[PDB]
Amino acid sequence: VRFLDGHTPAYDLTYNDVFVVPGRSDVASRFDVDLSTVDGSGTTIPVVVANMTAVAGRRMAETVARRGGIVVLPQDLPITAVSETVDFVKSRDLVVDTPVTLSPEDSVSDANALLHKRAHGAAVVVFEGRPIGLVTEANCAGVDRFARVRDIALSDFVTAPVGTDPREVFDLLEHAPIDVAVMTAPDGTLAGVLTRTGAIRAGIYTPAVDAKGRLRIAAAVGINGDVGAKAQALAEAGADLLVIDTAHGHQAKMLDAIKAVASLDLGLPLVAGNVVSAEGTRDLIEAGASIVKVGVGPGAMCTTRMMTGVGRPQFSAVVECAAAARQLGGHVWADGGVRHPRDVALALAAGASNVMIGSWFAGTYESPGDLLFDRDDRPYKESYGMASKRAVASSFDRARKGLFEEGISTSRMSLDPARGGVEDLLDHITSGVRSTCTYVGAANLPELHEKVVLGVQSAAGFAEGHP
Amino acid sequence: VRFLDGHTPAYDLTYNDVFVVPGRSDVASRFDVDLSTVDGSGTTIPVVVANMTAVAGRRMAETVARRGGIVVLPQDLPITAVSETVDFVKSRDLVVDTPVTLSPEDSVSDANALLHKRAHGAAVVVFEGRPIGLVTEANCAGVDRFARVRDIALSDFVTAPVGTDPREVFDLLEHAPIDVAVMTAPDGTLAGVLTRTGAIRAGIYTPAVDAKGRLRIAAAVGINGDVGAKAQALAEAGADLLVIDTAHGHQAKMLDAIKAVASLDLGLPLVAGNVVSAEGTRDLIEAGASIVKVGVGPGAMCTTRMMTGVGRPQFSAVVECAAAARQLGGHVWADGGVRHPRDVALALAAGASNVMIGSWFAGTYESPGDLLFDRDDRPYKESYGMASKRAVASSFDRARKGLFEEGISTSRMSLDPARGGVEDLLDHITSGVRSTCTYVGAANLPELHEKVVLGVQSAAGFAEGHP
Amino acid sequence: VRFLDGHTPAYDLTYNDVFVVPGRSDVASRFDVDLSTVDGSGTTIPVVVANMTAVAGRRMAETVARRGGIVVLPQDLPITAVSETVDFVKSRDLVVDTPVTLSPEDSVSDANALLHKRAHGAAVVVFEGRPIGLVTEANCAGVDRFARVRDIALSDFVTAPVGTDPREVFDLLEHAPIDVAVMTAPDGTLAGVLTRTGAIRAGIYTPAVDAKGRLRIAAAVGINGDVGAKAQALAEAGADLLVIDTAHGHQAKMLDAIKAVASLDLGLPLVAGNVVSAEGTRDLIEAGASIVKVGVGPGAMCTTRMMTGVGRPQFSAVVECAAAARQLGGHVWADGGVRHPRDVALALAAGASNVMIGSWFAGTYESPGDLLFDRDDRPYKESYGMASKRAVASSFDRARKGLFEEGISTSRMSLDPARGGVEDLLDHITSGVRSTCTYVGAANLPELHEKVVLGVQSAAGFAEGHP
Ligand SMILES: Nc1nc2c(ncn2[C@@H]2O[C@H](COP(=O)(O)O)[C@@H](O)[C@H]2O)c(=O)[nH]1
Ligand SMILES: Nc1nc2c(ncn2[C@@H]2O[C@H](COP(=O)(O)O)[C@@H](O)[C@H]2O)c(=O)[nH]1
Ligand SMILES: Nc1nc2c(ncn2[C@@H]2O[C@H](COP(=O)(O)O)[C@@H](O)[C@H]2O)c(=O)[nH]1
Ligand SMILES: Nc1nc2c(ncn2[C@@H]2O[C@H](COP(=O)(O)O)[C@@H](O)[C@H]2O)c(=O)[nH]1
Ligand SMILES: Nc1nc2c(ncn2[C@@H]2O[C@H](COP(=O)(O)O)[C@@H](O)[C@H]2O)c(=O)[nH]1
Ligand SMILES: Nc1nc2c(ncn2[C@@H]2O[C@H](COP(=O)(O)O)[C@@H](O)[C@H]2O)c(=O)[nH]1
Repeated sequence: VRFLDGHTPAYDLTYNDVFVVPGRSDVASRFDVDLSTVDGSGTTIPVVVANMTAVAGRRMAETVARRGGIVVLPQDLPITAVSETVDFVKSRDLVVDTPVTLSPEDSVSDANALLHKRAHGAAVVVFEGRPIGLVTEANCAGVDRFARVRDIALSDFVTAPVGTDPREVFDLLEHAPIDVAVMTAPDGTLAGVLTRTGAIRAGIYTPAVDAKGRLRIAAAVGINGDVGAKAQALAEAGADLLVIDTAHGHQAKMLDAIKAVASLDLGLPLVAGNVVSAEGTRDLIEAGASIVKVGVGPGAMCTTRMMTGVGRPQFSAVVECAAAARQLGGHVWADGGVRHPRDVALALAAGASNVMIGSWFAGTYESPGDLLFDRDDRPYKESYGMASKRAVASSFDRARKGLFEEGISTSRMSLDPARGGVEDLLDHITSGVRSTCTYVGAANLPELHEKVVLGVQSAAGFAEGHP
Repeated sequence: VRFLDGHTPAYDLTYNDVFVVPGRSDVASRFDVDLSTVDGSGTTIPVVVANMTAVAGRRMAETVARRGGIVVLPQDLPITAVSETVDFVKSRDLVVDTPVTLSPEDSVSDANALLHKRAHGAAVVVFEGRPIGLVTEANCAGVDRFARVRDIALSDFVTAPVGTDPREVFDLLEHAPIDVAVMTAPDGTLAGVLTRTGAIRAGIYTPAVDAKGRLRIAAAVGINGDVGAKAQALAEAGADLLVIDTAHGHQAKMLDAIKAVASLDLGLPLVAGNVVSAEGTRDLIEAGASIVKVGVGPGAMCTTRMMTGVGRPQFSAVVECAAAARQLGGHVWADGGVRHPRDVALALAAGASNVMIGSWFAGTYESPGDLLFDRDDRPYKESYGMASKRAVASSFDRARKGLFEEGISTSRMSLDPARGGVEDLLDHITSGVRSTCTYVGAANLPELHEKVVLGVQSAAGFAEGHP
Repeated sequence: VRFLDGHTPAYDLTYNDVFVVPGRSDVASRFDVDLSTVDGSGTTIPVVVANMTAVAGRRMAETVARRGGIVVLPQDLPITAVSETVDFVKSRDLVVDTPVTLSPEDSVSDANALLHKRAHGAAVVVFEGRPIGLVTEANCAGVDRFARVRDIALSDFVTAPVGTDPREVFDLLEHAPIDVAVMTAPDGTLAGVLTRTGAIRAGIYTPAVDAKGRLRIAAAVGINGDVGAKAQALAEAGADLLVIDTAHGHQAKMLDAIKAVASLDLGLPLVAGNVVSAEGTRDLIEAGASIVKVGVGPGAMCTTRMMTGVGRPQFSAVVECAAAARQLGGHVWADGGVRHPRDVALALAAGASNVMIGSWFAGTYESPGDLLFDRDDRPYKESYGMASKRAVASSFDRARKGLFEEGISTSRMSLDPARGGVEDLLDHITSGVRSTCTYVGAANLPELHEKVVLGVQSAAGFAEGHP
């Protein structure tokens, strides 16, 4: 990638150590740039939710797929749950979000705990398939925790049929006391709930769909055990994309797994990682992988940097691997070390065909975890590492292996008190990437890579601007 | 050592300034790599406990020797105590740990204070050489501090003969209320205590033993006074390895001491330090030393960096000295600046034949110190510097020398509330080194040095990953 | 009642202002005295749970009725709920407590919130009427809040048939990991759960039962509206005792209500209040009431003392009214101002045929409220006053009446961290009353009244003893 004159630092650079120099721009507005990825994963935004059990669930899968990004299901997961999640996601409206359906016999405690499963802020009490009420934080508060939800003073909702343009439902919700509105099927059954900002987003983002027009989804497999059988069963389960993940993506087991999956000829794009070296990417590409995950160590839950000293600063690894893959025709997914939208913008600028968010999305409403509360009542969630799920594998043998195994690290990802949903994190990331495109003057991601110029900055250079 | 292309920093690098780039790996698991050292010290793990009076004791000596690492006894120690410690260590079971033996006439206060001498969490009340009870933090609490230990409501213990495989004692302790189990001699006398995790570790680690199959131990001498007589008496005392330590290992006194010890022809491997220069290592090797300690200043208790400005970043000194020693056939021990297992992994990667832990192990159960408690009740221990014990030497003369002498610095090394024993610190270090081997793809430490590739990282590069 | 010589204070005395002087005693132990009441309410202990919606529920009703005390259902309650509660209570085992029955399809959050409904500390997961598991605070913690209770790692329980003596189940639970044991019906269906301390209490307390051997229960009616119809419907609903409660029990409306209920000839004992004057008790007795509630103002939730200045110190009012009622043959229930068992003992000593606890029992596991948690995580519950439910009665009229109406006062009754159940509060109260009987030397409550001698004490007199 192009660098400023005289910029040959004697160290690998991270995201905080680099910056983008704006160039001559012809892109008028942020909406004039398209974020469609070229990697073949079919994501209209360069965002992938990581294959972490704390960040990858059915709700996040459907939400991000509707917003145009693919979601990788966590590895080492019972294929029954995988099939259930895939069937759930593929049966979702391309525009309307699936609400928190509440049976009239549910308790107040269950309703209150479920209200935070989604970012809508309200839950639908539905009887016999017909929506009969709405609950929120207001009517639920004060009443007894174990009273039935049929006696929670159900509020009135704005009902509209499925197929009305986002304009009409938007103006319908201009003065609505409750932001959400129930999209009902023509027969009268509830089909979903659409929000004011959801109506806004329905036009900006184009949902990522497969050849059959269903929300794309992905799943991950390890290398321990029969990789071929697991990958084949995953492909038959309906997963659009297969991701083979391990702590070290340059070992012979990784190459054998990629070779087996490629020989299976499943037709789905191939994703392997992680390698932070050009030779590792070359080996993975020659092994039969179309997409290469890059980054071992920058992950916010990754510990190997402190325990082993291995790793690489994310930006330099991403740019070198992207150069290698583009030399061999392959494509690159940056993984780990993403905490600000500048990280996404720089990862795409370095040459990566896509970026993968990880534990940042764990601090969202839709992450498959428990929304706990701290002492100061600030919302947050616990993010865990994959640990043995990303590692190559009687009571004695189990405990002996577990003694030397890296512990499951835990972190507290705080929720935004106002913009807590993953919708708003995606909005921030996409706005940052669009602004980067406008500053560079690129109409698309390949043009972003081609026309970006990057400079090096010191520690004090990062202090410039408002945090 | 191999470095990334374009990495020629204009400054000496420390451990935080370098990282290991993973390469093509054929090592399947962490257990597939052996950590046996080539230096001739006969340690099966690359860990040496420093010659500090706050970190080197009989308990740490026997524990680390059983786990495969050598321990250097502190210098300026009465040879009577040295002989007692060496005889104690050489008379230890290669598998079973020596417990806290409690006579029935001991007080409750003594039992409670002794319970934290070892990591077992329980102490054995033994009468006439026969184990009769077990005490822990539960039964001891609440009872009067000065009641006899024969009335502390002794609990029941799992008794097994010496020679049962760790499998059998492991399954015997699966549902045991007390984790420890008493290994008894065939005549019925108590021979030791083995723990559940001790049973686990008995197979993973191979104890470091001499030609007679006894736990290896080492001792240290200074340069002031007759070095030859002290070294000869130490060799006759039973010490396997001799370490000659001083603040400045490049002075003429150091060379004279090494020359005298080499002329003694004691047969034990020779260890001298510290020098952070290639010429210093060359002089030490030519003086008759097989192993060279490197690092003056990076020590967590070392003050000379702030008082004098002398020293060197540990990683660059280690790699340069290792290159010099391997040119002359000598071998290198990194000393100081070890706080994370990444430090050990990088020290071995730089070319050092071994690493020496130091004050990190002072915050353990087995360190020869007093387990004090802070206000927040978090366990911790006080680590002190060697000071004049590592420096070259009437009331007037004594006080005059002491006025200019560096004060004995003190630090508070906190105990891990759960994994406080040195067994678990060794587990963490060994797991980190094994993971580094797998990431590099090395089957042994020489292969680790040969096949490692190191890059340079900025300050923000160290922030990547979970702390 | 007898007083010490020279004790003629010029002020009405409260419980803190009086004390009992022990006399010549022939009662050997506390178990040698019986606490059976003479008032005809058929309570074997002198404890009545108040007609407060925050303290009177089905769980408290059944528990206190099994322990020998009657419970007055709150007034202004839908007779459908009254009938449901009465049928639930009358269908309870005289020895075994009804546990927290958990269907296998309940969520983890519901199970955790339900676990604190009873004092057993464990909940029974029952399938098809057959107990299949037990949950507690241990197995529930850590697992996902919305996982099904069929996957909460159900524990094993001690199963015994219904009819085994408390001795056998007591010894069965001597070493049981879970204190509770499931009493199962002969056909195998679950009939209840009995605890270790429940087995202990099954012999000490004799359950209060009606002529048909069913747990006695009581209900309350106001004076506004048709008192006769409400009282008759309550009697047909199965309530054993009728309590007519109002803020001022000396008004003409109170007398008319008592006259109507007496003319109804329902056969149940008559309870009216509150009057703190001898003339008020005389009027209530002549109106057709057998039992008179005494005390307006001492109630821990009562506010009229601060707002209006009306009221009376509880002890003097109780003793004067008891003297008047015993002159006319009526009987007295002390109400309000009970916070320590000394209050109960003094109320019975003053001459009251019974005492009524009130908001003290609101801070229990079985109180019909929500067990909330404070910042320091100390358990507690919110106690509310009856307000308009104890007061004599369009939007304009409603708001106009509510403007001048006393607000529903709220108090925080803290739970005992260990002895939080109402079983243990009853144990404390009964132990205090039994000890008072032994100190006086009385074999029964009438003997307590006859043989008690009371003295007056100053403010500093109350400081004597351990708080
Ligand atoms: N009643 C109800 N529970 C829901 C709904 N969505 C999620 N849940 C709860 O959340 C669980 C799955 O959590 P997830 O994996 O989707 O974060 C379900 O098994 C169920 O307990 C909903 O619409 N209604
Ligand atoms: N070595 C290691 N990497 C992990 C673990 N958990 C997650 N990761 C890596 O870190 C990524 C997420 O980090 P993030 O992008 O949130 O900073 C994952 O996609 C995965 O590549 C773990 O336990 N160990
Ligand atoms: N009674 C008793 N004291 C012990 C035992 N192990 C260590 N100690 C105490 O610890 C002292 C030595 O401490 P160390 O140098 O081993 O940390 C001994 O002199 C003795 O007071 C043991 O097994 N039993
Ligand atoms: N100059 C100096 N070095 C010390 C002193 N105490 C320990 N050291 C050095 O620091 C090492 C331990 O440091 P650590 O490895 O714990 O950071 C020792 O092995 C020794 O080389 C002291 O008082 N002065
Ligand atoms: N599932 C279940 N809910 C119970 C049980 N006992 C009480 N509850 C809950 O508590 C409510 C009544 O509370 P209460 O008035 O008894 O304090 C019920 O409607 C129900 O929601 C029980 O055994 N099982
Ligand atoms: N005036 C008045 N008395 C109340 C109210 N709530 C409860 N009480 C009285 O206070 C009694 C309970 O008080 P405690 O016995 O807990 O101190 C009740 O039985 C009733 O007599 C209220 O809101 N106003």
